Amino acid sequence: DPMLNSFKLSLQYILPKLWLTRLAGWGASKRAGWLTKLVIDLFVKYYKVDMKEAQKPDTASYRTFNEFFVRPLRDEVRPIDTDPNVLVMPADGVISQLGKIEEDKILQAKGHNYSLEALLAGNYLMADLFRNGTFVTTYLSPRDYHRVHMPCNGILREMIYVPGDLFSVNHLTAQNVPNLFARNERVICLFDTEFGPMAQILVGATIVGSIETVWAGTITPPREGIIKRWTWPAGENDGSVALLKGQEMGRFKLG
Amino acid sequence: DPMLNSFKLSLQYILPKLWLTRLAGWGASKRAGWLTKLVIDLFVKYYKVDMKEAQKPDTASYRTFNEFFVRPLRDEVRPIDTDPNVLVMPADGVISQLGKIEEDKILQAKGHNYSLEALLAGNYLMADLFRNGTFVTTYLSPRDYHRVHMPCNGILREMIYVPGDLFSVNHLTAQNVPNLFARNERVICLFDTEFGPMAQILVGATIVGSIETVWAGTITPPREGIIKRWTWPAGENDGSVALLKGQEMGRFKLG
Amino acid sequence: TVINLFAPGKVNLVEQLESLSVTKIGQPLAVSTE
Amino acid sequence: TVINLFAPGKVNLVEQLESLSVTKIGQPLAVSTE
Repeated sequence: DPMLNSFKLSLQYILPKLWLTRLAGWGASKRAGWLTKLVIDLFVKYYKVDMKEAQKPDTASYRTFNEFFVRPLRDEVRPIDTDPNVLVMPADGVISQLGKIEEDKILQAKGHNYSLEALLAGNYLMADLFRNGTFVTTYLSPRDYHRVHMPCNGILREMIYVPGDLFSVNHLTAQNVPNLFARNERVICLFDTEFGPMAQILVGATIVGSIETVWAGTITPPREGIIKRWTWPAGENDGSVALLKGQEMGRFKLG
Repeated sequence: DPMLNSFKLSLQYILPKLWLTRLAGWGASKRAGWLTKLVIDLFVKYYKVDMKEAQKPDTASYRTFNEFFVRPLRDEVRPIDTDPNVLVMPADGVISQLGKIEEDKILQAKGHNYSLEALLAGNYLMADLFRNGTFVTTYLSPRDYHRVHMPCNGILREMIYVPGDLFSVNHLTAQNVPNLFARNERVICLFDTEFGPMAQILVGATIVGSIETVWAGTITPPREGIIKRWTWPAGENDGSVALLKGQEMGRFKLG
Repeated sequence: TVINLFAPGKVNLVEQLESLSVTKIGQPLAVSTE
Repeated sequence: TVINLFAPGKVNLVEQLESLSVTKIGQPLAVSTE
């Protein structure tokens, strides 16, 4: 079993992770009637999706497969907390790891940690902002919702796209692939909020490799392989972008 | 010609670039008397390597292929311009492009320029040191001698490692691969010298992918996949780092 | 997978939360120190 | 392939050096503006 694993993660780094991702992205983004519905039905049956919570729970009511993936929910089912002195959970899933960031070193899994700098791609200024702060990491199983929402009111200041590999971010790889979140493709979002600065980072999976924010649409693909970075004003200014506690800020997608 | 130029960019785009590098880096690093010699012999024969410039012209005296690839020349065959107001060439090769950096844009090939931030992996602080400046892109043919020397007396300040792809880096690519030097795995060396802040970068290729410096050693392999950053004192300090004009600072390798 | 960062002293997360906890959007995650 | 970067107006390259110019180590490449 322990080395049954140690050939399952061997399977991970050999297979052309990128090419399969782009192949699966082409398939899920194409117009297929019964095909997608059949694929969707099997998916729903395998990963035990709770279609009741979906805004449109008939598996046929979705055109492509990515549409079923980015399914908007019955807004009546996710209640943003009332207390403006509480920060609300950002996305559906299960908590990977959380706690205090102990001097720039974040716990990945037991026996593995990664630098606040290497995660933020060497932006040591942004890294210096969060030394000895707090963090939280959420794993989004295929069963779960796949759009990302804000924990509190935010004013956008920076956004940074980072290229990288496409390993599976499942727990099996999380306990063996070092600096997984610092290597895999990711997008960083930096806000000002009533509780100091706050960063919310989206990281792709081995075929769930598309990341789109609501304010810029799809960012990857294309996977241009370099770093893009934009800047915003201080809020309540010309060209200022802001969004509230519980708003959709982005989502994951196949491709 | 159109076929070869086609298939050349073709197999480039499709072949497992990381996996061919590993084999060469493991083959050129093993010791086998005659083959390594015979490979060096056929290497010099096909690429027309000037084996007379070397300190050890006998191809049989090279144990492995990498040792010959990092062959030291005769110190008398490369005389360094001693005028302290000029800057000596970095290493043997040819110039791709050069000239003025028109507002954080650097020319690559005809109809192709790349951003300065993209080259430095989002480090905007370093980019502002070189906005509206000058540059020089120097290519190293396999025939050339594969170590780099300093254009001037400089003090080492920062070093930034960037993970990336492994492309051909021959001119046919440089005219078709966008942001070729901002994508491929590279190593950045930031210097202080009497002529202001000087930068010197080292970009690898689709087989020539290993990068090492005289002060740090073999940086890659291993390819770890995250941005590493070091800093150094500003000269005249306990542990400060400096080196002279035309002095060996680094070298490329197969791996 | 999503990842969040916060300033050092402005926010305390829920003490009952740990690994493998159930993460649903509308539920609390952290409370201000004010 | 290696690339060098310099200050805006603290140096000047050789005007004779264009693209494809042969590059050997010990030769001069630029000169200060002082």
